[PDB]
Amino acid sequence: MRALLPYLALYKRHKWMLSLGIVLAIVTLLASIGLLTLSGWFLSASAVAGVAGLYSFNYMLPAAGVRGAAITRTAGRYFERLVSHDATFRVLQHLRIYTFSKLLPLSPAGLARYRQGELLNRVVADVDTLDHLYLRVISPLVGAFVVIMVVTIGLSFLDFTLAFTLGGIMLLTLFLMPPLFYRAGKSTGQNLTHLRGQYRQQLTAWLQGQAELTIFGASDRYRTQLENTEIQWLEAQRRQSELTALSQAIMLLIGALAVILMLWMASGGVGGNAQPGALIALFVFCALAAFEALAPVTGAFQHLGQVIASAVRITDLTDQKPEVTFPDTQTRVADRVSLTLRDVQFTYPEQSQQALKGISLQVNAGEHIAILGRTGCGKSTLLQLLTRAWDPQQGEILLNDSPIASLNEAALRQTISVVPQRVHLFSATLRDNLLLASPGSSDEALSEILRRVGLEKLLEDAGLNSWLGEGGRQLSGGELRRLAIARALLHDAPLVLLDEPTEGLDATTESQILELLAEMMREKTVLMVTHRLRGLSRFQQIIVMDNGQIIEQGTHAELLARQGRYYQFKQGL
Amino acid sequence: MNKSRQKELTRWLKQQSVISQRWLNISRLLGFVSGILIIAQAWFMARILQHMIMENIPREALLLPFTLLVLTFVLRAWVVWLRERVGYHAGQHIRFAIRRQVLDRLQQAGPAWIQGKPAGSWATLVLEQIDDMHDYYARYLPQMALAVSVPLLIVVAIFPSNWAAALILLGTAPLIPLFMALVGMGAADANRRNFLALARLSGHFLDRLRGMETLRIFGRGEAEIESIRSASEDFRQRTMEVLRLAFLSSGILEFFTSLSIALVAVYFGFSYLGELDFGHYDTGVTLAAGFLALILAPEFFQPLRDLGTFYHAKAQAVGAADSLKTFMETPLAHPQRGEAELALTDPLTIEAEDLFITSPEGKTLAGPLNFTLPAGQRAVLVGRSGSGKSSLLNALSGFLSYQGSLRINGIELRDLSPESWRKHLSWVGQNPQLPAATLRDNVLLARPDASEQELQAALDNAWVSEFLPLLPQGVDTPVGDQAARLSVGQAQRVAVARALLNPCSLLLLDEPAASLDAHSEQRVMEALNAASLRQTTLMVTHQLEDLADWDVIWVMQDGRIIEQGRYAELSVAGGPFATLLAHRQEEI
Ligand code: HEM
Repeated sequence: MRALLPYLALYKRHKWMLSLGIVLAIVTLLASIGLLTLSGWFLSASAVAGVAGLYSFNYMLPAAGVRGAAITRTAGRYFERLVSHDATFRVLQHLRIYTFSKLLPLSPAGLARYRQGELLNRVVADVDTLDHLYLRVISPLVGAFVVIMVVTIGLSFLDFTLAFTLGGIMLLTLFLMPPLFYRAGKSTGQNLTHLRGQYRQQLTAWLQGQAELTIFGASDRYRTQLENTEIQWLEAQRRQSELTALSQAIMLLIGALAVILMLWMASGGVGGNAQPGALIALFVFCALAAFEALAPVTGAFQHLGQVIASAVRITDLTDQKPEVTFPDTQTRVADRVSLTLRDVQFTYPEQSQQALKGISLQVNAGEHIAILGRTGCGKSTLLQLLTRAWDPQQGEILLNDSPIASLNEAALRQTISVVPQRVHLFSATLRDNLLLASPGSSDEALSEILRRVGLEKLLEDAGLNSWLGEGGRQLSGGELRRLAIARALLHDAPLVLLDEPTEGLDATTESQILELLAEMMREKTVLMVTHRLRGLSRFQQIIVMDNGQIIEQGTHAELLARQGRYYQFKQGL
Repeated sequence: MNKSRQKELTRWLKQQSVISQRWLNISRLLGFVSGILIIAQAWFMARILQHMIMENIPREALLLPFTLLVLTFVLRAWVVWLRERVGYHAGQHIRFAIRRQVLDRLQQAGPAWIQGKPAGSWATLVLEQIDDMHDYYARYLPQMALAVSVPLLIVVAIFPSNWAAALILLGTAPLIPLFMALVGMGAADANRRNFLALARLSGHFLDRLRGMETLRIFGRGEAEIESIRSASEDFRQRTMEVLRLAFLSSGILEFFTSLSIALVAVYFGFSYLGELDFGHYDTGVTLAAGFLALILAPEFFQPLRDLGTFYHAKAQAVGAADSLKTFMETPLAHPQRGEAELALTDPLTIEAEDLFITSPEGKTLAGPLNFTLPAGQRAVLVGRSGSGKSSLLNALSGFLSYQGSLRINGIELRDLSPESWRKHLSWVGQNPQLPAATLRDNVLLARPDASEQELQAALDNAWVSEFLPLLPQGVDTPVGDQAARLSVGQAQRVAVARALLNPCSLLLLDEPAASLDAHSEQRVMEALNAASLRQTTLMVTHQLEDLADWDVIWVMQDGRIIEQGRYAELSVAGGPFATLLAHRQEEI
């Protein structure tokens, strides 16, 4: 119950709707019980009064009750359904907004401690289990408790002994049982979760390995293992169902016990009258109606374990805390920016002995510098550090001779443009997928940006509007690079940090991309990371580094005068 | 769309339920016995209360009509338990059968079709969209059986006593269906659209949550969080236009129940006051009949109330049935089965003429082909990326259908028996896979038994000979799920050992040198050349080094072979191979 408190405290925004739903449910149950009780008592009293009682029996008064009970029950049922289904949606929206807002900040130094895939689906399933929590758990327990209390006091107004016996029976049924049905449930749930995980792992392994398990004759001895695991899983499910039937059996038996106890007790002087008359039907009908109203409580205990697991999972994921902070003190930006590194010795908090030992370089304003090297030497680490994803372990970084620490989120994210290695296409229109960079461009600006070097085939299509991604059109890397560069160009920043811009391409497309990148930005400072030295002769400062350190730096002509650094005397791959 | 799809989905769900007919019939019979037991309990309680409220009888003189009530309660509890268990078994059997059918179809589809989804869609489909069927069947179908059975029994039971109380219950029964269906309903397939929109909203949220990295760079977030709020508002406003109508059925049913109870109570109450005369049957209206009518009235509509509770169970199953029916009705192609076999001791010579390769769904993948492979030779199929290079390999492996003639030592390939053809092959994959537990098993997968010297002299200084005193166990160390602990190359030296363990007659390679370090690449290609020196080999690779030893080099452009020849004759002629080598040289 401890895990539910931080999420039971999220309902303080909308309390009126939940209170209205609870009140309407209570009112409906009370109206039904009162209607049945009144009908029974009227029948018995009229029968016992006889013919010579018509002048001493004012039947006009008990008609307003049997009218109001029906009207109230109908209206309460309808509006309770409506109000509950409104409150559920409002709570769902608030939960989604809160989860996304608390998960946004810890993107780079966060979610990397697990496997990124199959985590988000678990998060979504947990949110669904939480809204199910709200409704299915909160409503019936409070409704039943209030109804029981009201019925008990109303009956106690007549005679205490029977009323308090009925109240004790209902209280013991409501309170004792669900805790007593929460141990074998826990055991079976743990076993079932383990078996389901094993089955999913085996199924994924078989489906992925079907390529080799057929050429090497093996794919007959693994379907058997899959079937055996499925059999064990079904056995666990059957063991759970055999337990869940006992709840209904015991509930019916308890109702029978209460009715029999009422019938035997009310037969010998209820209220202090050895020959009571016309009051025996009262208690019996009240007990029958009340005990045919506790059905929602029976199934409430099944939803608790999954909800608790989901809540604790979400709470643990959320409290992972961020990595870096932002001194939100306001500042301004300038059209001329420069990058100045002096010394950085950075390692990941996870493991150690990575690159970036003593890297040092100076970049002037409006200078194009390309970083060369092999794969894994530490270029990508430099790119990820420069956007302040992680934090420098020890060193200084200055932009315009100003420390990178004293910068707002908006200023830092606006003054630096990044062309990432992987391009993500949102499941939306081309206009929506492209207006991320600049949410002020008209249709003509988008049209001319596209009509520049890059994509011109998508210009006609069915128009700017389309479906991009899983739902609609699919693009390739050659069609992705020229859109990522378009996004970067639209997000006008004085410093552009291009990641690998030509990997996984062909000759003509690479040449066109190089011409585009050389022409469309001839004033913006550019520091791109490449490992294919095609066209690397128009840069005034080439830096080649390996094993996490700089081996030599110089201009192409000057640095080519000391034997092939990577050319290997113009011979190699 | 609308009703035309909902009706066929419901029809398919009903049709796929002929595997638990005995269990369903047993459940229906058990429901019938619950009726007789409810009518017994009511008669006995009325009998006790008319003796106790009128014609005062001592309490200790009604023991005989008292034990039978307890017996009836016990019997009803037993019947409820039995019904629950039978329903669960009936639900489980259908899931078993459906999962078996789906797995069989997926196995028969072939590896070409499987590698289209990111290995999560299939598992999600199977588990999530198969459990809902059991939920729906077990919880719903017995209730439909009960809802028509119990009320007629109650009506028949009440009629002999009074013909007015029975007519009160009869009157309502026509009305609720007609009123409900005609005015107050008519939008039942519209709720399917709302459910689909609700699911797609979660899908869009998931898509946004995957893109959290690309939103951090551009400064979005606070400006993006409004989109979720706007979408949720739109969804809520759209949804609450139909819930003002779909909730009228509950109001109608509650109103009819209350009206019936009130009418019965009023009639029987005013009967004894000497103000009414309808159905005393020339004897006289007694309280024992009024109490029976009052007690049995709630039990009339209770089966129908439970049907409202089980709506979310049926609406959830239709969503799964939609995807299951879509999957099971897709038209495929499949390869053609074979019958002939051949001898195990002979070289294999492959020839073809005007051969086309087709994807399992459609479209031509490899255009026209024309080649001839002498026995014992080594052939390399180089070319531009995305030209369908890895299509001849799948055509030879028997994973794809084809048009034309593909001859393996004379005989075609549509006539060979797979269980006698796949014994002549040995495969090396681009992306390694380890579908076992122990590292020894992933090596002996070809033959799950051997001596103790092949694990010594398997391949070379590979992960079998060397790379042993680096793992905290021996050769029986459990690899794990998808070789998570073995990250360097995803173990592209155990797959080569597995291929090299078994002597073969046609070795197929599919870019084996990808994602390895320089020493690992050197050792891998050394072992590969040593293996290919012994038998016919067909290699598809992108590396352009040490190709002087290969007999013939094929260049594949747009699925068509353009130039064939040795390295010396083809590195100077100036064809597409010249352009490829020039580009690779310009890389450094
Ligand atoms: C937004 C899509 C939804 C629609 C269209 C919908 C519609 C309905 C309908 C038609 C009923 C039955 C009314 C009757 O019996 O005549 C119902 C009942 C109910 N719904 Fe929903 N519902 C939706 C989502 C939800 C959600 C998110 C919850 C919360 C978990 C929920 C919980 C319930 C409950 C508790 C009941 C009554 C008892 C039950 O059937 O479980 N529903 N809803």
